[PDB]
Amino acid sequence: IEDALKVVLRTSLVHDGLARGLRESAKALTRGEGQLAVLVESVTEEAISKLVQGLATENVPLIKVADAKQLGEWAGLGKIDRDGNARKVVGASVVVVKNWGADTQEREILLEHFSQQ
RNA sequence: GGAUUGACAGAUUGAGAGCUCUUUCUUGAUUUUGUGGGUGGUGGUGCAUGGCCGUUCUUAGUUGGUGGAGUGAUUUGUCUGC
Ligand SMILES: [Mg+2]
Ligand SMILES: [Mg+2]
Ligand SMILES: [Mg+2]
Ligand SMILES: [Mg+2]
Ligand SMILES: [Mg+2]
Ligand SMILES: [Mg+2]
Repeated sequence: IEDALKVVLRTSLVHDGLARGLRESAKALTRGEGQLAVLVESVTEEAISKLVQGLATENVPLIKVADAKQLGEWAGLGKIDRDGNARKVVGASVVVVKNWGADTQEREILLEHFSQQ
């Protein structure tokens, strides 16, 4: 569901858990750091997503949310001073959650479900 | 899918300065380039100013209130003496 994703992104934004990008994401996945990964399939030439898959194959669970620009928007990359979006364009190709921070029950049931697949 | 940051080694440099280049690696929204604006300045103006000090002046000199004289600026009080 949509709720657990925003909850986990908030809990990793406040405690610096988001590997906002792909190089930091790749380094976190290579290390014992990246506990979750959200990436978009609407990526040109698709090789970055394939490389990410590989990173998660070796810290396993991944999420397949679309709308890269929207993904960055609700990923907290924006300063979002006003109520509405105050920046033209901002987005993230890959988001990696390292620090689980605060825990909510619905989100943990969701991550167990996505682990079960 | 990199605003950016930093650097081993060499050219360069006086430098063991990643100042600049060769290559590449690191770093994550603090930044970078433009506008407004702001700071910093033993920059200018002591002939824009404050404060302070110096000097006129180490002398004994100043001042206003009622009163008198002048239309008045001013004067007497602040003086002939000792
Ligand atoms: Mg100065
Ligand atoms: Mg100077
Ligand atoms: Mg003067
Ligand atoms: Mg005097
Ligand atoms: Mg009089
Ligand atoms: Mg007199």
